Amino acid sequence: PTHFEKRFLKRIRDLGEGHFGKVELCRYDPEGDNTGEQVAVKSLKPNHIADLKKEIEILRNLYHENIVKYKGICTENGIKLIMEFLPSGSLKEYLPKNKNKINLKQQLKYAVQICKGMDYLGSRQYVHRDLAARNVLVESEHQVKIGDFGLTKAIETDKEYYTVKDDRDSPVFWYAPECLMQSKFYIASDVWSFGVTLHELLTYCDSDSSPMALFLKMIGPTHGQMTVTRLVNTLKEGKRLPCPPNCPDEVYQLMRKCWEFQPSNRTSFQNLIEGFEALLK
Ligand SMILES: Cn1cc(Nc2nccc(N3C[C@H]4CC[C@@H](C3)N4C(=O)[C@@H]3CC3(F)F)n2)cn1
Repeated sequence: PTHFEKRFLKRIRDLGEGHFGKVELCRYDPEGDNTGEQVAVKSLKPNHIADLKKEIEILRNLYHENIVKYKGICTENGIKLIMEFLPSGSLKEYLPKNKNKINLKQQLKYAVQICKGMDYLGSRQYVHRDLAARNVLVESEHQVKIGDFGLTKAIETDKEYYTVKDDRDSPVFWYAPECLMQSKFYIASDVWSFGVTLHELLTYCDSDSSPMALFLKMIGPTHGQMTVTRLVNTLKEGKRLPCPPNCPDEVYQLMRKCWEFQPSNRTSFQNLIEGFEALLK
């Protein structure tokens, strides 16, 4: 029922890569009549296996309207994560093709959807650690879902954060100062990355208005080594990504709330929900 044979997992096209993971469009066709359903299959990049095995345990224990649905596993030593395929892709591929279709009312509805999904993650005691628009999938012009949990970690009961040990290649331009300074990840660290994802959403994911592109015009040339140190100084000086063009005061003021230096001063995901919903008539 929840098992998927590798032989029936017919490879169609690549969907996204990482550094220890890759995602493909496959059709699970055990009848062989080409009538099976299209699925997304996450597997290891040619270890690292227990990392994906821990991701399976997380997505299996997740059931929400705004979280990509778990379908099952394909075992080989190796293992694959089988989920629902969302043909529109992520916001990164969707938004630049729909600048005319997606208005402020719609982006606000995506914000609510990203927040409800994130809040449900917070309730299950997890920290996402990779909240970016590239990981927010479009189900329709009305529905979005969180599509990757590759750096998601469980917060120890009664503890407020998770401390990352290794952290080989994390999205530093989406990171709060606690993460950059102490390798500590709170639910409030996820809030900050939402603010950044929101900025991307408001800029229709315009490539040259991305957090990386903009922060490197405030920091300048740096390379891997110094990137984080200069990033911390910028944020220490109160500097933040500016209000996107056409963004109203009310929305940017909710975005600024995610970006309070101290984890304890930042807004919650439930407050963002109520906050955005109040702007939707
Ligand atoms: C371009 N495109 C994608 C679809 N559909 C679709 N349905 C479900 C998941 C999914 N994901 C791709 C991306 C976004 C989230 C995660 C799964 N992917 C990754 O890149 C992970 C990091 C890693 F490669 F493992 N993509 C359609 N066009």
